[PDB]
Amino acid sequence: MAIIKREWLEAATDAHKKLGWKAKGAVVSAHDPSDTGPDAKGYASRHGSVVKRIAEGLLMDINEGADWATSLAIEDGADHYLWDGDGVGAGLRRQTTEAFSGKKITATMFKGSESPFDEDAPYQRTIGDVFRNKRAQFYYALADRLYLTYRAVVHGEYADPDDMLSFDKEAIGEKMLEKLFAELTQIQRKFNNNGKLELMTAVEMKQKLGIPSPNLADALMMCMHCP
Ligand SMILES: [Ca+2]
Repeated sequence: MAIIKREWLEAATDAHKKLGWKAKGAVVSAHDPSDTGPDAKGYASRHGSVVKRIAEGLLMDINEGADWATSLAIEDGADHYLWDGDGVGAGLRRQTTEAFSGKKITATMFKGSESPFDEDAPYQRTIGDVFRNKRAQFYYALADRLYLTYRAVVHGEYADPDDMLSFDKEAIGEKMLEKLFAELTQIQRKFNNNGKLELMTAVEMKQKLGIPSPNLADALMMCMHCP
């Protein structure tokens, strides 16, 4: 039921160096504020198709976490910032916009439970027929990028860099990259009574499988959406 193969993540590591292309596009950052539990907060940032930062936020309350992540977004030169607003982050817009005062950085609340972005467009049968919600939509955007990258790196099959995803291992750091990978391979499909793609929530993953909230993975997933 897992949607991402570890082998794709290994292939995607420094894929831009292996295949000889460079980061191009906007810088997109996202923050997962976790919940009211012990689990670490998450932050991810990419420049176009190259991921450059994966960070954990420890021993922070909700507001400290938002200060931490918005400051990272500024440090990373983000053009766009998103954060998970489905839970405890629902009230963070004011603080987030304050943090970005006087800077050209957009702030977008991401709610994974919403119907998919652009749900009436054809799937490439509509996007809304295929994905239950934005959480599924953008995790599969991530999975699709990773698979194309795997096929390019390992099977020599051409793909547009814009449709791939590379992890800049030197920029990210081995330890955090490994933490991210360990979470990504745990993201799982759940049964859906309308035949749509749907993923387990963190709460469900905790209950069935006893694994902590994958907040690095979720942060990376959210930065797949560029406002
Ligand atoms: Ca989340």
